[PDB]
Amino acid sequence: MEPNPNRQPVELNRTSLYLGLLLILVLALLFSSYFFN
Amino acid sequence: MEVNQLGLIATALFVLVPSVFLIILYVQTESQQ
Amino acid sequence: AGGERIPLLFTVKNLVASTQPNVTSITTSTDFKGEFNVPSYRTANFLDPKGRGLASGYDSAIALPQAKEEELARANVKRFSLTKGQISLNVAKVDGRTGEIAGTFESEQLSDDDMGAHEPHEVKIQGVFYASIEPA
Amino acid sequence: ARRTWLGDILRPLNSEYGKVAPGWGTTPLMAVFMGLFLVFLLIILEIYNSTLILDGVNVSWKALG
Amino acid sequence: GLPWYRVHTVLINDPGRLIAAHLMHTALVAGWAGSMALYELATFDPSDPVLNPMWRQGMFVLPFMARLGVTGSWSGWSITGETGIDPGFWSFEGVALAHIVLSGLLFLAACWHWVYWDLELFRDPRTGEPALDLPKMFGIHLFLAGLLCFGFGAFHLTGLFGPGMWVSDPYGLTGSVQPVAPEWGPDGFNPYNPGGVVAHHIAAGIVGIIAGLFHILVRPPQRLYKALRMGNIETVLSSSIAAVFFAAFVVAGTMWYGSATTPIELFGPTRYQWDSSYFQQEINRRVQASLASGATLEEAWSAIPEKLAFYDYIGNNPAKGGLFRTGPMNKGDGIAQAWKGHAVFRNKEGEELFVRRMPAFFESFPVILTDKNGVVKADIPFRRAESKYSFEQQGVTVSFYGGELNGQTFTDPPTVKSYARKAIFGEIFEFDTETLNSDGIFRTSPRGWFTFAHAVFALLFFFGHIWHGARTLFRDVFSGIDPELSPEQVEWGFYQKVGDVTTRR
Amino acid sequence: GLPWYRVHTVLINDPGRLIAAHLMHTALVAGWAGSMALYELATFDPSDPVLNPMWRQGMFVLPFMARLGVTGSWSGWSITGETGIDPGFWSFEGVALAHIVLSGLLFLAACWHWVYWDLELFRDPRTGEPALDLPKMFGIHLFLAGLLCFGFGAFHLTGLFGPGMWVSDPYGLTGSVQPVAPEWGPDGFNPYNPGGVVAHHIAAGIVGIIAGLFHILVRPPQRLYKALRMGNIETVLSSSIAAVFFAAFVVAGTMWYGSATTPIELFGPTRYQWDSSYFQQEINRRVQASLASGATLEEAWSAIPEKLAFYDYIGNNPAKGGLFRTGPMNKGDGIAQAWKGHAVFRNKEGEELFVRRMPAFFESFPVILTDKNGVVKADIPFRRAESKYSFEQQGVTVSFYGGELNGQTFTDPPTVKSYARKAIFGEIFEFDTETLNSDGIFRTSPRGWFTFAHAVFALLFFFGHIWHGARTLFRDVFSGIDPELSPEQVEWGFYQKVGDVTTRR
Amino acid sequence: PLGISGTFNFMIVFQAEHNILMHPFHQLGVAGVFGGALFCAMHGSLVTSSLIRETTET
Amino acid sequence: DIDGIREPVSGSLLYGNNIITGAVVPSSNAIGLHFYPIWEAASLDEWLYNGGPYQLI
Ligand code: CLA
Ligand code: CLA
Ligand code: CLA
Ligand code: CLA
Ligand code: CLA
Ligand code: CLA
Ligand code: CLA
Ligand code: CLA
Ligand SMILES: CC1=C(/C=C/C(C)=C/C=C/C(C)=C/C=C/C=C(C)/C=C/C=C(C)/C=C/C2=C(C)CCCC2(C)C)C(C)(C)CCC1
Ligand SMILES: CC1=C(/C=C/C(C)=C/C=C/C(C)=C/C=C/C=C(C)/C=C/C=C(C)/C=C/C2=C(C)CCCC2(C)C)C(C)(C)CCC1
Ligand SMILES: CCCCCCCCCCCCCCCCCC(=O)O
Repeated sequence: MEPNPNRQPVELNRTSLYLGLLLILVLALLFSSYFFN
Repeated sequence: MEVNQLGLIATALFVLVPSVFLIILYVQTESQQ
Repeated sequence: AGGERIPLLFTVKNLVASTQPNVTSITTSTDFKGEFNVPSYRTANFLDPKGRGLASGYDSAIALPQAKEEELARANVKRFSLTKGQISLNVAKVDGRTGEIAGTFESEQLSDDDMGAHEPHEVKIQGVFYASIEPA
Repeated sequence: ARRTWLGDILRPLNSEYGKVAPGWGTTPLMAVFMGLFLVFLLIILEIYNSTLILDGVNVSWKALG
Repeated sequence: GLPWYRVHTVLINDPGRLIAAHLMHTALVAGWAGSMALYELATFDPSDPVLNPMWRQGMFVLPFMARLGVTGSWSGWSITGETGIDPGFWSFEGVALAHIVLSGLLFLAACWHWVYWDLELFRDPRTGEPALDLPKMFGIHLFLAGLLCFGFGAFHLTGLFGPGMWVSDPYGLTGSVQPVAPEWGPDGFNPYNPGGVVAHHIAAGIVGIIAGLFHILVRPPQRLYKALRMGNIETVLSSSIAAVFFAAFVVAGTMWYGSATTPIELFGPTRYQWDSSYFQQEINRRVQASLASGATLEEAWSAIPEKLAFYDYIGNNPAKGGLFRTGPMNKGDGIAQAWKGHAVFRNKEGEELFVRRMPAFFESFPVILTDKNGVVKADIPFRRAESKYSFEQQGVTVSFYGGELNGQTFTDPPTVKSYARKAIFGEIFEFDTETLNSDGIFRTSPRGWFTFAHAVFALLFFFGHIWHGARTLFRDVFSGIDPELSPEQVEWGFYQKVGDVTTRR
Repeated sequence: GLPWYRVHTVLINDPGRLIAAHLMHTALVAGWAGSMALYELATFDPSDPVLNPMWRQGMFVLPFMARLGVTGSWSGWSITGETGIDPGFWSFEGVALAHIVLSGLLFLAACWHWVYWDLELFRDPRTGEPALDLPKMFGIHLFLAGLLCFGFGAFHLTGLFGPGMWVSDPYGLTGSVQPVAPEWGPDGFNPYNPGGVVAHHIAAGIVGIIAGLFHILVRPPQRLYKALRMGNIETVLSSSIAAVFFAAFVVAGTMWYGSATTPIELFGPTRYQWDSSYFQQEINRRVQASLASGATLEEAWSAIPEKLAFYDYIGNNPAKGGLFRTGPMNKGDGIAQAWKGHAVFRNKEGEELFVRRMPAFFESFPVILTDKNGVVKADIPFRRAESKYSFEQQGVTVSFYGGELNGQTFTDPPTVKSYARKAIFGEIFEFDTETLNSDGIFRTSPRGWFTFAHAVFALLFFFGHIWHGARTLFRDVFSGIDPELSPEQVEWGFYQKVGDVTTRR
Repeated sequence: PLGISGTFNFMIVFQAEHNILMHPFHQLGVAGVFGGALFCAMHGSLVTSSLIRETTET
Repeated sequence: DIDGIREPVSGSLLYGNNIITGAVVPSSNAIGLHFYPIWEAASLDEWLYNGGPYQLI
């Protein structure tokens, strides 16, 4: 049985890394006050 | 202050889990090219 | 239900049980009612899991050297209860030949209080009894 | 592809990919059932809303007796 | 490579790994169910279903097991308070265990389908390409849905072969699992009639069988096949999401308004029962009745079951919570211990006075005592200097009938005010705040939490519907519009009919 | 590629990025010291240098600032108890700020050297290869180390231009920062003579300056250059680790045993002061003197300072802790509030009895009272059935002198028994257990934690020395032995000298 | 017992009732496992030490 | 003391504020529109109580 032809590489460029890390850290900054309550 | 004690673990995982996810994806992108 | 285990010293120690007055014979309507002592479920040498006891053992919580003792006094100070129970014996079968009787019983007593550590429960016990009477 | 016993049994159930009835087919009949179902949801909604009030239908907890 | 937000599209043309993924999802959801129940069993206190029911304890899945007949524990308790029962294997624990075993079995099947993805069943016999005859699959699955739906109603809910479901009186005092017979009349559409739930599943089950049979034998019209791209699995995702968010809005509403399937002994009262004084009406009804037949005040109120009094108290109103006030309601006002009794206030002239009750909108509310006509006769003033109506000036006293303070009267103004500040919440209870280290602030119930999550998820799945619907109908331009789109096609007047090149002028 | 445990070897032939790596490590460390100090200020209670000194509060870096002359905060308190004091910039807060700023400048330096790694300075003019002249660098760095060592002793420690260092009396009552003269005599080598610390730095600094000069001017002989592989930077790593773990064992030693650099007012008592009853002896001397001058028992014991009694208590013995008993000592026995007084026990015959003290080995210890001869006279028995020495049988009383209980006598056996159980710990103190929610179990002091960490670290660094020492001397075969190694070199009898082919037959 | 602390309990009670430490079969067991650990490290170290160069340093 | 009424408002994290509630608090009403640099205060202690940093920032 052949290997699966539907597989694909996945990518995240550096700029998307910086964008996503900013998103997560600012979201944590906003909700943390509410988690500690 | 008398804050909810699980707030710390909530906040730590809230940061760590999705950040690690992004870092995993970025580094394996770089070792491709 | 829920998983709570209730130990008890099921006992008739020092039983004194009496019939109604003017009993010319024991019949299948004869009732005895009496009371017994219920000593502590553990006796004085029993050591608890941290080595504390009444007649032996540590007299304090040695694992917490500088804790305030006042919070622990009820656990540190073992106490020996003695309480009373009540029992009914209802004769429902008599072999007037042999002097054998048989019937049911109900008793009420208290359960283990763990040498004063917690409050006992009320227990009601039911069952059957047999006795043989001999001229003394 | 790999054949299996269960595969061969189920086979005809996944064998008519693409088959259509011609033209509009049962579309008019579907439209009727859609219409009936709209009216029926309307009633159900307006009963819950107390905009449709019906005899012996008391929309309150007191309909548990 | 693929962007991160598209990793799962590798399954679009791979029915076997699509099944593998769906199995893993189903494994995870069932696993959750089993984990959630175990955590709840380990934290649930079954010892008082009157003043510490499951819905005060932050219980979420326990009420859904109870709703359909699972009411006891292997440990010997039942949620109805009966003790020494033997549930058999279908205890809370056994239900939890089955979902975990099911989870493990789904996990293994997922592995098998992921490795052996290339099954001939998934190939179109004419072209050798993977293909799923989605119209016929719909008919098969719909036929199955209808069998299950019908059986659920015909056997489980009736008690014919099954336990029935939770039913209760209108005041949630005596609920239990009973078989329910169908209501075939128009009151079967009454959301508060449990017989309608039975009839629905029977009739709808039969319609589903018939519709299923139709959709297995009758092919889709070509017009419709073309319109809805019935060769594209994503059209099914688009319509499926739409049905899912429809269902989600419905279950949120019936949870919030109440219906036969959201009984208050499993989920708590609704806010509307506070708005309309639903339990307070009933309580007064009984005191009047006790009085008419000559009982004393102490007697009339002592006859009031605590369970009913506890519903007439705003701390159980699901609209008194907050988003980040977490945990069980007990964590806020405490673990209710006893009804203190019904507080009656009187001024120095013997007139009875009535505390104005807090409306759900208000975090805080002033203490205002009115007479039976609604005229203000006492309050607790803010500015003291021009106070007309103070408890001190008006001689207000509080007397208790029934409950733990029955037959007690208080006259010292600070004590009387203290009870008047609680009377705005409805009936007055004694709470244990030490055990949970309760902070004193009202939390919402499971009815509230469930409604919030499901209303929110619904709205979000509407966006999913719009996104995947768009993707289906505009598949051809996903990656961009035609680089040879000619300007005559988008400029006005060239074609009579917009976009149709055969209508040139 | 590279194994995970070798990633950092990319720096071996890259002096610029090595410097960058080292700058970054340096920034991390200064950053830590500033962070650590701020956390300790945010949590330090300065209000009681007697019964709540720093070493009771888990302060770790606070004493190293105190040790060298930083003693005050910008908020106007000092650790010597003096209020209303202007420390200038070099307060605890200013020192922390400085390390944070320094950390940030080193961070930027590291980015610069990382980016501009290819500097011509790091390349050998002869061959154009990256080269570091390590003999010359050593001389340079030794000379600088000597200058700093000398100046630190000549100016900071003497007070010529600088504050001096923590000095105290032999019982840790009156410590403070004072200039210290050098002790040039043989007592300079006495670890308890502070003047030796000064003299050490002056002379050692001078020696370093000369040695550094020799090492800048005189090339190493070919013999040693080959034997020690001085063209290979890993040789420096190997010898450096060795000097490091050597140094780490010494500071662990001097911290455990005590020295002029590890004062008890900053780090707590040593265990050996408990073992020899060092403080108990002195307290007794003072008492025996007062009674000589004709004061009463109350008067003689009331003259003992709280500070001195607090040292005669096993809760401050650093050898009484546990590895996972975490936090400050106040978290164990609580926050010391007052001396209760010296407890004197007597039997019914009026003879005075002495509680035998707990040795540090013992987690728990029986209560045994002996007379002045050490004959057992009273105890708390385990088995009571055949006790002869119970307090009830012997009429044991307790009377207090000094402290909060001065002049009180307790006669009921339960009370006498609780004070006898505390008398095994030494002097009895009133503690606050509520504030920190203390659990009653002894912790160790910063003296113990410092000693543990450095002795562990020293031992591991030994393995680092062996590792990099072997990699230096065996670099040629680090990847494996020579694939064409003849048996004649490794088998017996061929060569007259092992591993020398010239000695064949 | 099937536990970590229960194992130690079993070990301690054993020593008290049998002086297992003074029993030569246990002494042979300690030689067995000490020596087995020794020869384990010895063999590993000796083979590792004489690996033929087949790779580079990276 | 933002409002000059000797009623200090706590604004910083270490004095019991979180991210949402924290603030650098405006300078005292007793100062009005007067310039209040550091060197116009008897001490940093005074400057801090009266809202000095708001003006600087
Ligand atoms: C004798 C036959 C019989 C009987 C007695 C019933 C009885 C019942 N049916 Mg069933 N039914 C039957 C046959 C029968 N059915 C058949 C043959 C079918 C066809 C297969 C169905 C299909 C069916 C459906 C699809 C539904 C019912 C529902 C119900 C219940 C109505 C009460 C209720 O709470 O509605 C409450 C529900 C409504 C009032 C519908 C509201 C519709 C919303 C408002 C539409 C708009 C949503 C929109 C996307 C949101 C927009 C934004 C919004 C936030 C503002 C009741 C148990 C309803 C139900 O399950 O309720 C839980 C329901 O939704 N029935
Ligand atoms: C439908 C889902 C659902 C519902 C309604 C409940 C409801 C409840 N649970 Mg349950 N639970 C669930 C799922 C659910 N649970 C799941 C999936 C888990 C596993 C994690 C649990 C685990 C669990 C435990 C362990 C406990 C509960 C408990 C409770 C009770 C209190 C809940 C609470 O305080 O929430 C408060 C909730 C919040 C404050 C959540 C807010 C959501 C955040 C802010 C959203 C983040 C925003 C996001 C980043 C958006 C930005 C995106 C944008 C940038 C693009 C209540 C009955 C508790 C209880 O009382 O049990 C006895 C309890 O201890 N639950
Ligand atoms: C049954 C529901 C369902 C299913 C099967 C899919 C399936 C798909 N979506 Mg759709 N979608 C849905 C609901 C659904 N969606 C809903 C409700 C929304 C609105 C929120 C969307 C919005 C949406 C967008 C905007 C896009 C898709 C895309 C896709 C495709 C790629 C997804 C992917 O790789 O994600 C990868 C995602 C991750 C790796 C991580 C996401 C993590 C999120 C932020 C939080 C985690 C949630 C948590 C783990 C568990 C869920 C909790 C609760 C829902 C139960 C795939 C066919 C993509 C597409 O079209 O590509 C062609 C795309 O761009 N979806
Ligand atoms: C008049 C001049 C003068 C004076 C008064 C001093 C005074 C002092 N010197 Mg300095 N010294 C001087 C000149 C002077 N020095 C000069 C000119 C040099 C040459 C540059 C040095 C080099 C020097 C060194 C290298 C050391 C001192 C140390 C000391 C202190 C000794 C007291 C002590 O605590 O030792 C305690 C130290 C020891 C007793 C030596 C430890 C030896 C151990 C046993 C080595 C073996 C450890 C081994 C690796 C592992 C252990 C195995 C196992 C137990 C774990 C004291 C402050 C010592 C010090 O600073 O200690 C704090 C020290 O280590 N001196
Ligand atoms: C720039 C100057 C400077 C100054 C004045 C200070 C000052 C201080 N630091 Mg900071 N520090 C600095 C740079 C500086 N630091 C840098 C660059 C770093 C990062 C590496 C740190 C990291 C740091 C930490 C991690 C800590 C301090 C601490 C302290 C305080 C106590 C210092 C102490 O006990 O040293 C004691 C130092 C020694 C005992 C070193 C002795 C040298 C040994 C013996 C090596 C000898 C080998 C030598 C080559 C051979 C010489 C031969 C001889 C013949 C000449 C003090 C306020 C402590 C504190 O309280 O912080 C809050 C603390 O814990 N500092
Ligand atoms: C911190 C002080 C220090 C250090 C690190 C060095 C380092 C060095 N010296 Mg310099 N030197 C110094 C001070 C120092 N020197 C001083 C004060 C003088 C007097 C002016 C000199 C005079 C001098 C000369 C004259 C020469 C050097 C040389 C050298 C180099 C080679 C050393 C060698 O072959 O060691 C060999 C030693 C070893 C390989 C390892 C020894 C390990 C010991 C023995 C272990 C002991 C363990 C034991 C258990 C612990 C003790 C127990 C306790 C009871 C005592 C090296 C760079 C040589 C060189 O190349 O010059 C350029 C050289 O020719 N030095
Ligand atoms: C030289 C190192 C050192 C030392 C001696 C101290 C000492 C102290 N600290 Mg400081 N601390 C340090 C470094 C150090 N700290 C660092 C680097 C940080 C930053 C994280 C801190 C942060 C810090 C805080 C935040 C606090 C302290 C506090 C304290 C005090 C109590 C510590 C305690 O309860 O320990 C508990 C220690 C342990 C439980 C030891 C854990 C070791 C385990 C066994 C891990 C190792 C296992 C390993 C994975 C095995 C794998 C092997 C593998 C190869 C097979 C004490 C005076 C406390 C205090 O009182 O503050 C005022 C406090 O609150 N410290
Ligand atoms: C001054 C100290 C020092 C320095 C500069 C080095 C430098 C180096 N070591 Mg040596 N080493 C040291 C101390 C040191 N070591 C000590 C003390 C030990 C004994 C434990 C060793 C044992 C050792 C071995 C066994 C090996 C090296 C190797 C190496 C090289 C590669 C390191 C690497 O890629 O790690 C990469 C490491 C990681 C990605 C993560 C490691 C995580 C560790 C286990 C825990 C993290 C600790 C944490 C950050 C806090 C540190 C606290 C600190 C105070 C101790 C590099 C030249 C390797 C080599 O020879 O390459 C050819 C190798 O095989 N080292
Ligand atoms: C294999 C096997 C087995 C086993 C199994 C198991 C053991 C299972 C488990 C399972 C489980 C145990 C599972 C669980 C799961 C869980 C989950 C899946 C969860 C989820 C979650 C989430 C998703 C969440 C989310 C969130 C958050 C976090 C926040 C808030 C909001 C929300 C809700 C969104 C058996 C033996 C049976 C059999 C054989 C085989
Ligand atoms: C840039 C800049 C700046 C800034 C800076 C900063 C802000 C920094 C900071 C920094 C810091 C803030 C740092 C920190 C660090 C820390 C550390 C480095 C830590 C460490 C840790 C560790 C390593 C640990 C370990 C361990 C554990 C965890 C457990 C137990 C055991 C042990 C101890 C081992 C400034 C403005 C100034 C200037 C300009 C520029
Ligand atoms: C600010 C009020 C007090 C006066 C400050 C005195 C002047 C600054 C002293 C700073 C002490 C650091 C000197 C030791 C640093 C050694 C030199 C170095 O290695 O970089």
